[PDB]
Amino acid sequence: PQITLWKRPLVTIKIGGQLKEALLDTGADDTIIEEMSLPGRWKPKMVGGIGGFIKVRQYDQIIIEIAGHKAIGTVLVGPTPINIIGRNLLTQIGATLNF
Amino acid sequence: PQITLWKRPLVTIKIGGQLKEALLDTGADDTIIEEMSLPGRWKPKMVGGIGGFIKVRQYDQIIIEIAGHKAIGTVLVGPTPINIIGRNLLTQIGATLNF
Ligand SMILES: CC(C)CN(C[C@@H](O)[C@H](Cc1ccccc1)NC(=O)O[C@H]1CO[C@H]2OCC[C@H]21)S(=O)(=O)c1ccc(N)cc1
Repeated sequence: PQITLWKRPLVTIKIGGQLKEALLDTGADDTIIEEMSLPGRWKPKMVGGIGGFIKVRQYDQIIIEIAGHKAIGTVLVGPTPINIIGRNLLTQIGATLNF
Repeated sequence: PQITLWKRPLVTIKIGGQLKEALLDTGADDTIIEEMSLPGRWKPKMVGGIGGFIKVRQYDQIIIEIAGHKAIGTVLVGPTPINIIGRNLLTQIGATLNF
């Protein structure tokens, strides 16, 4: 589809069998999801945003469906104000910015 | 132009007579620029994101040239780690997310 930006570009994602809302975020290098249980071992990571750094748990090879598109990659889990789909997964679904 | 997301989508902008590099950021509601001087009255505001909130100065009706495209809108000035072009100005240049 072709999404305009007059409103927040929110889509529905499915992760761990649950439906959630997430933001298509070209400004995020990484995909960050609010606290939840994901399978496997996690690794530590520090993520810097607009108001400082937060510590997150990094999970790899996670399966996630984004607006009907399947992606398999790294997902960070931490205290984010909203679920964010970053470039690492946007590239897998073939997203581009056009103007 | 059609921008891929393998790397950060950085473009050249001209604001307040100065040339700067900025991120085309679909996850940002508003445009936030690093500390600089702009003419006009301004209002204080608090913007929140990952890591917490920061205090900024809100300037209205500011003219920015994004990748050679003229646009006008609110610009926030504050201690952001990078210059961000948000949805308020992406809409003006006709930017869309496609996949
Ligand atoms: C958290 C989102 C809802 C909003 N953020 C925009 C977002 O695109 C930022 C924009 C951004 C980009 C770089 C530095 C600071 C902020 N990215 C970000 O926080 O990404 C983090 C996770 O991936 C990592 O790679 C980028 C930093 C990490 S935001 O910077 O806090 C923001 C909030 C309000 C406005 N008006 C404009 C921007």
